[PDB]
Amino acid sequence: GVMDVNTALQEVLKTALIHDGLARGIREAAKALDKRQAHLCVLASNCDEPMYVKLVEALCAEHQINLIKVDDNKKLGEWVGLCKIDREGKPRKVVGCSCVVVKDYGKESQAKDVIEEYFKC
Amino acid sequence: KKRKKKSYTTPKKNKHKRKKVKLAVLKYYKVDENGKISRLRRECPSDECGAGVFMASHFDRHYCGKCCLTYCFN
Repeated sequence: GVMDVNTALQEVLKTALIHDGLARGIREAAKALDKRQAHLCVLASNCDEPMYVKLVEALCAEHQINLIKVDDNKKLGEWVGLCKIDREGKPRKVVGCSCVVVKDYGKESQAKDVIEEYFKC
Repeated sequence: KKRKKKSYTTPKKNKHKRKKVKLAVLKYYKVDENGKISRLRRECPSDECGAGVFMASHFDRHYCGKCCLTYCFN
């Protein structure tokens, strides 16, 4: 019954998969940011050289987005569940999406809201 | 009904596939010694198509939407 940021991160990732989302590949991913449809940015972990993560940070910040942290991108690639091959394959996600509203509009959740308020202000 | 001996022409013809893309790098250049955004979005007056749709890189061409808008420098 504890409240944690990572516990809400798992919920938001799974419900983003459930409600629209699923932006695999840099293609069809910048269109959501240009139309401001998406509301989250995903940063690949332990990259070869830090220019990739720095550029993702730049495009996240300049688009007025809270700097949401993602750790262990391989685990982040396992968390989607669409890997198939039992557990082999392990495909990750380049960016996140928050279309068609992440939660229900009639009944919203506080697990996302606490992180949103803590990061925005 | 059976094979009419058609296997010598088009030797296992391949399904249409132009390019296989992992990541776009040359299309993304926001390096102006400040890190600010640099874009070349151009759109036709309409509601279906806007600045969101991507553009085909060319020396003089603006591929936008399905309306086939032609606007050249002559």
